[PDB]
Formats: sequence, C-alpha cells, structure tokens
Amino acid sequence: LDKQIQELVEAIVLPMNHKEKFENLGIQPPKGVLMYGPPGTGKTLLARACAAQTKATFLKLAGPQLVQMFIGDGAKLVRDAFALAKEKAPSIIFIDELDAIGTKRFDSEKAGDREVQRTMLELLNQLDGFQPNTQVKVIAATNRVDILDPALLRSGRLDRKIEFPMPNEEARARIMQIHSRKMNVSPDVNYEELARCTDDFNGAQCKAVCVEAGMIALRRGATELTHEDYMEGILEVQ
Amino acid sequence: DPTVTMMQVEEKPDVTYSDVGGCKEQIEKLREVVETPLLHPERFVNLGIEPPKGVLLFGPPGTGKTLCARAVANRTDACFIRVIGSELVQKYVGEGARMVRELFEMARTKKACLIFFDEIDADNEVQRTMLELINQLDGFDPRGNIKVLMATNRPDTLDPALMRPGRLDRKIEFSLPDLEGRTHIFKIHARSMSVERDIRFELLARLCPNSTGAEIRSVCTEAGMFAIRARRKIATEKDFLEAVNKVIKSYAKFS
Amino acid sequence: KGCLLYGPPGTGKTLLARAVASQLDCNFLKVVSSSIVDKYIGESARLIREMFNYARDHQPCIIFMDEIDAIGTSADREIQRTLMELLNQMDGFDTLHRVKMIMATNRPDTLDPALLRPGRLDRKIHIDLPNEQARLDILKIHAGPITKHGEIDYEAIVKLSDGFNGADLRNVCTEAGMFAIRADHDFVVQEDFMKAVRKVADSKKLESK
Repeated sequence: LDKQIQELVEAIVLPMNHKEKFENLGIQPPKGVLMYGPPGTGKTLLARACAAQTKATFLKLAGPQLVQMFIGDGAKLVRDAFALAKEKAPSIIFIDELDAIGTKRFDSEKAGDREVQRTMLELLNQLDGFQPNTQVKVIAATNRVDILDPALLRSGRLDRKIEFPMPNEEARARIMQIHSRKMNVSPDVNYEELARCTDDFNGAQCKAVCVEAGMIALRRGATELTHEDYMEGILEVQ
Repeated sequence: DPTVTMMQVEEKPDVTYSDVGGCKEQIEKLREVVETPLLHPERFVNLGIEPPKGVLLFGPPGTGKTLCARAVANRTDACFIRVIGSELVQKYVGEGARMVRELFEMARTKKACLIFFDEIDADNEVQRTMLELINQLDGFDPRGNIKVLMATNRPDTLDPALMRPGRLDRKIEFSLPDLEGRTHIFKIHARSMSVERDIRFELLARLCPNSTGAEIRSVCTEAGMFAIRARRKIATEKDFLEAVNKVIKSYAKFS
Repeated sequence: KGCLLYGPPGTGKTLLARAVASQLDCNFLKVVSSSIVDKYIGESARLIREMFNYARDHQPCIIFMDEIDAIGTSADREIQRTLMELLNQMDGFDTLHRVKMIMATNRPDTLDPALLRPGRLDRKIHIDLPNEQARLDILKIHAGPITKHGEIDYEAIVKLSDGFNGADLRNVCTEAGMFAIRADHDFVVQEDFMKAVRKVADSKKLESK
C-alpha cells in the first residue's frame, strides 16, 4: 500500500488520462508488470490489498479458476475476461503462480501445463496479435524464478519485471509497516528479532503470525500488541 | 419449505462442555474461536486486524458428533445454523447454489448468523459445489467473520494443497482416546436414565482401555438396548456386564 | 507454402515474424506450438485436415509457427505423423496458392533434421548478419513520429543493438521514448538513452533464453 503506489497508480492511470501526451509524443505506455522474486513478500494478499486501494473495478482470477475439467473452456474464460474487461468498465485482474504453469518439457506426450500454455499462449496470442492494447492490461506474478517463460518479452506482455529480493530487515519492515500501519503498535517493537525470525514465511503465513500475535493478547492483559508476541507467534506456528 | 430448511435450524441443546478430557489443547483452540470472538467483539476489533476465523478437524473419528454438540450447547443462547454434508451430493444437481445462497440469506435475516458444515467427506457437479462453495465462504458477500470450521472424518483433498494457505489455517487433529478422559463422557451419560450411583464411573472407565467416544457410545447404547431388552427397572452393570465386555471386546477385535 | 529463416548465432526470429507481421500482415490466422500436446491416444490427423480444411475454406490464412525447439521412445513418432500430414497437405491436390506458414525456433542444434529435408522446409536461409542495412532502413523509416534531441546518430544506436532484429531496435528506441515520457520532456540528454540501450538491450541479451 506504501512501497508500491507510483508504478501501480501511474501505470493504471496514464493509459486513460495521459492520452494527450500520447498524441503529442507518439509513445505507448507499458502494459505488463511482473512482481516476481523469492517468497516472503506476500504479493497475493498485498497486491490484492492494493487492488482495492486503486479504487477502480476489480475481478478475481485465480489458478483453479481458468483450469476446468472440460476442454475449450480456457478460451471461453479468456474471451469472457475480455468481454467484461475489454467490453465493460475497466477492471483490474491480478493472477499469481505463473511460473508453475510455464513449464516447457521436451517430451510432448503427457503435460497439462502445456494446455495451460495453450490457454496462456492463446492470451499472448490475443495480446501480441491484437495491437490496440490501450484498454485493460494483464498483470501476472510468480513466486520463483526456476522456470521462467522466455516468450514474455514484449511491451504488451510482462515487460516491467520488477525484482523483489528476500524480505530483509528493510523490506520486512516495509511490508510489515504496511501490514501494521493502522493497528495498535506499541512504541517498543524494534522489529529486529521478529523481522529476522521471519524466514521462509509468505505474506499469508506472516499474516497468520499476526493473527497468532492477536490470539494471546487477550490473556496477556495488555490491550496493545507487544514486541515479543510476534516472535511468540513465529515460534508458535513453527 | 423443504425438510432441509425446517431441520437445518438446531434446537434441543445436546452434549455440553462437561466432557472436557484428553485432547484439551485443540478443543480450547477451537473453543476460543466459536466462543470468544462473538462474546467479546470490542477488544478483538480494537486488538488489531481481525479475530481468528476458524480451525480444521480431520483424521480419526474418535469422539465425533460430540464436540460440535459441545459447540451447540456452549452457545451464548443465540443458536447458529449448521449444514450436513449429505445435502451437498444428491440427485438433481444445481440446487446446491440456491441452497448455499438461501442459507446465507437466512444468515442475513438472523443478523450474520454462524454457518457450519458438518461431515464434508460426503465430476463437474462436485467442482461447482466446491469452487462455488469457496466463492461463497471465502467470498466477502455474505460475511467474512461468522464461522468457518470443517469437522469431519475424511478431508477429501481436492485442492487444499494450494487453497489451504490463506483465510483458513490451524491444521490440527480431532481428538484422541485416553484412559482418564472417558469418565467425563460417563459423567454426561449420567444425565440419561437414572443409573444407580453406587457403581463407580472409574470402575467402568478403567476396564475399557483405548476406547474412543464411539466405542463407549456403543457401550451406553448397546447397554441401553440390552437393558430395555432384559425387562428390568434399574440399570446395574451386574446384569449387562456381558453386554459391556462383549461390546468392547467383540468390537475391539476389529476396531 | 513454407520458408525457414534460422540464425545460428542469437535468437529472436519470432520477433522477426512480429516484424513482418507488424509491417504488413493483412491475414490473421495464428497457430501456437502448444496445441500438439497429444496427451490422448493420438488423432492429430483429423486436427490437421480439420484446421487446414478451415484454411481451405478461409481465404485469409498466414501462419507463424514459433517455439518449435522444445517440441522437437515415441517422442519423434508423433513428429513423423504430423510431418507426414504436412506432406499430405502440400504434396497432394491442395490449393498451395492460398496457404502460407513460417516456422521459427531458438537453437541451431534443434533445427529438426527431419524438417531439414526438402519438400518440408524448401527455402532455408542462414542469418549470420541481421541485415544491418535493412535495420538502418527500418530505423530511418520508423524514427519519424518519435521526437528526440537534435544531436542524434543512427549508426551508433544500430551498432550498439544488434543480433535480434531491427524491429527490436525499434523497441529500444521506443523504449527510450517510454523513459523520456516518464521524464516528462520531449528532448533530453542521451545519457538515459544509452541507459535504455545498455540496460534494456543487455536485459534482452540476458533474458533472451
């Protein structure tokens, strides 16, 4: 909500408001942004937490949503998302876990991920093949850089690949002050030990750590969350 | 009004908290989520982000249909709405969405009533009910703070490997049988037909080691069937002792 | 009915199909390499006669096959089947004047020696030099609407960005314009232009797998 508002808000407002500069300069805006990197940032709950902060329309689109038991439904959901998004009011679409479906095996005999690459590369067909992409874009993100799709190098495709490293004390302090920017924070949380113990913990698991900190705070007697309760929640879940 | 609507409302307060024994840690971890968030709503809103959503109860049956009964009895006198899993998989599919939306509408009529799904362990006809069931429980349309708990025997893991890291958490077990825990279930079976209090409960509880809640429920059930069969007036273990050791040993052979 | 444009050094010929397709295409019919999964028993014959039968029924048909390296034991038997269907498609009594396709790949060792046989890929031209004069031409006739500083050199930007395509160089210059529009100015110092050429072009060289 705090450490990413310029690329987001500018990247969603400029293709509709800055059209005058687009006609005066002849420059198209970027379309795809990739919020990749090692886990621990919480791109799902924090990116979705920022989609409501965009104040625009939002439409959910997850992994098991596109993948159906029947065949041919992937194109139906792609053209449906282009009906509501491309035809209806401008909505925001944020997908996640794109690297797990970007596998390119050598043996073409049994792989569902390549049919997910038929729907996915069909969307890339409807983005590279369709030049007028000034309307609703496509936003994707991955939790690992093990198998990166090499065919994502285009302005309409995922171009602005913003790398987010391991959530160090500075980064964990940023996303944790975004996650704890409104709640009752006592003036004694140094965030040093508890931000150091947050290893291999995604933003959802760190939110669960915040809940577990929100559990014993009734029997501790203090109505405000303390410093040691975070690491107590870490050592409580694992 | 279908039978599921008139039967869906829970009444007749069943087994109470007096059966606290054995698995006390997890029953507290699931009691502080059904009792505390509704009884003390102000210090959970002022305490931080949101109160705990719920837990999960899978694994062995053990003392099933007794802990949800405990959650019904220990209610704050505002009875909640529970759903059985047998209504999900039935003939003439498609009505599951109208049902799962009409019970949420009844929850809106009942000032955000708590919704519980019992025995979830009961293929597009299922994919629509589980994907739309996630789109309704995990959706913010009805409510996101009422109740989420799946107490069942089998998890039927279709997409929990990636749908577990989120609003649902606290992977724990259901219960486990102990030696000294059964005397509380006997103490709540004292609330049944008047049994002669001269028979010590520990004497009946120490002669059935490693007996789950269903096995002792079959003790106080088959002992009742063979008690009314004997055509007597009062229940004494000197008469149906063969029913007791027969029902714990003949059933202990395979279970 | 088919042409092969492979380059042993470098990759990015799919962006060349996007250069010809972005210059003059006029016929939209795309086929992706992810439609030959063949997870079933195998019936690609009716898919070839059906889709190419629709290519017979439809006059606008220009195909661009890309990313064929990863799809090239019975791993090769399906390739011999679909290839025998290709021979069935441009060796029978077929309307060859209406069909048009282009195959692309990424490596010079996975060039499908079965496809290297004539009849399948007739016209094959190795690209050892990415047409520096056609690249300079594409920059001269694509550098019109983009406004830059007065002091500008074309041969320097051509020489610093090579190996992929001239339309990719157009993407480098329009990328420098996409940064100049972020710096809310029409003409700026060429330092940021060299940062877009070095960082963006070298980022393409790094992530061009």
